[PDB]
Amino acid sequence: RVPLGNANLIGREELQHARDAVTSAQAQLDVAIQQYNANQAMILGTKLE
Amino acid sequence: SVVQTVRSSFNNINASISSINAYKQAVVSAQSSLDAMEAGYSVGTRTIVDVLDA
Repeated sequence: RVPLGNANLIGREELQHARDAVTSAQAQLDVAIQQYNANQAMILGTKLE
Repeated sequence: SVVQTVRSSFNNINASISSINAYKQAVVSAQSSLDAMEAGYSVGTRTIVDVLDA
């Protein structure tokens, strides 16, 4: 969507919303990463026995 | 009869001028739409049928 915006051939609200969606997706990925890290802190030994 | 004919011709000239202005505006609008459709296709958000229709 970005290049079309350089010219005035796409609504500015739509580009704003695309940017916001990117940011939200990044934040949710961070949430998932932190959950995985939280679980990993209990089994960091790397040996079952 | 001559009176009415000349008056009618004059009004016709004026109507022609107005119609020409309208059609120029329509042409510009269509050109803008075609440019939008072509850019969308170049970036990959539209097919080629849209380009041909424009």
